[PDB]
Amino acid sequence: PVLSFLYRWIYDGELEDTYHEFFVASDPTVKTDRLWHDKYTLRKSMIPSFMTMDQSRKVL
Amino acid sequence: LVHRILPVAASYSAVTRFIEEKSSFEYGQVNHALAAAMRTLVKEHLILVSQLEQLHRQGLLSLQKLWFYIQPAMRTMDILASLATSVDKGECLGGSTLSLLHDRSFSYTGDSQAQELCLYLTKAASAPY
Repeated sequence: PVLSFLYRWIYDGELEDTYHEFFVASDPTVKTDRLWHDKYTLRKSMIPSFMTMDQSRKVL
Repeated sequence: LVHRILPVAASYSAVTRFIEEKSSFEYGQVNHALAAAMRTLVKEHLILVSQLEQLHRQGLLSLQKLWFYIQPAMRTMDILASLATSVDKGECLGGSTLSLLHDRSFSYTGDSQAQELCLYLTKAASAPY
């Protein structure tokens, strides 16, 4: 399931997680020009430990 | 131990009631084909009791063995009980009953047993629509 969510936001896709799980935790409320700067925090607490920080920061 | 096995019986008394009641003409046309394809999986459930029954004649069946034998049916019949109670709880007819099924088809994405069942109920139910 962890690697399920990471085969669409890594190719073509969106964060569907009714209950927060996948590390990328996008911000709603802003559909404006401010997203290539400010819409996608890397929730550090849900990066599974089999992924280094340097791999987790290219998927986003 | 018998109480441990009784839930599949409770999860059977509550599917066959759904297949008959939601088979009336009044319930749209997708609520129809939903129950009618939930009929291929009551076929499976009856035959396993029948073949197990022919095994008990030769005295080679035990209560523990039975409890072990009916594990798969404790699950398939149980998923059909949630789908039935949820279609009933919020009156679902038409486009609503084709959404609730697309919700369960994600509530499982890692089981790969309880998805193929939901993903067959969805492809079946959405031929009238």
